[PDB]
Amino acid sequence: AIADVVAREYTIHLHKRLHGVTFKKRAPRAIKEIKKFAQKAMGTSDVRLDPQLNKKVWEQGIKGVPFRIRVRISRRRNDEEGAKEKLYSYVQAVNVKNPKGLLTSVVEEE
RNA sequence: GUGAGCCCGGGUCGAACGGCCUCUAGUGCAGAUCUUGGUGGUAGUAGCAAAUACUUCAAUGAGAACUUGAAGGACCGAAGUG
Repeated sequence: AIADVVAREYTIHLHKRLHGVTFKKRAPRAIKEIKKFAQKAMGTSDVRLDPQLNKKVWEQGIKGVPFRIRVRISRRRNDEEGAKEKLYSYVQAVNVKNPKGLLTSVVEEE
């Protein structure tokens, strides 16, 4: 029912995934948890993160990751020849007033 | 053949060698914490933990944590990691 090319906006609760993590590993673990979240959400093992998303994660240093973050995940087609996976996800940070109080929402294709 | 050993078959190989009687010796090894060389178990084991710390995209390439550019985060802190 859902096409291969599709974009949705999610709220990721990184606080419960980084609870108790070593301080020098909290932000790389946040990067890996975002990749794991995207793989679980879209079924794609190939996940690419926007550099502004990386800046948002690293905004307050190595141990100052935000508790919540609003992201847009876009499942797109891998058009390159000889690609192992036909689909991949691209994750971007979303400019919102407050990441709290938001539901998962389908981004309009237009 | 009591024995130290001797002889033959089969396989491998490529240029010399043996029996008998005498002559001759640097002539017979399991040890010497023996000498030289080679090889095991240990064992895919002990370990690869000082010097705060890495992350994202793109490129290159058969292959990229430890190549490069950009984007971030840090450290030396002028008796410096200049």
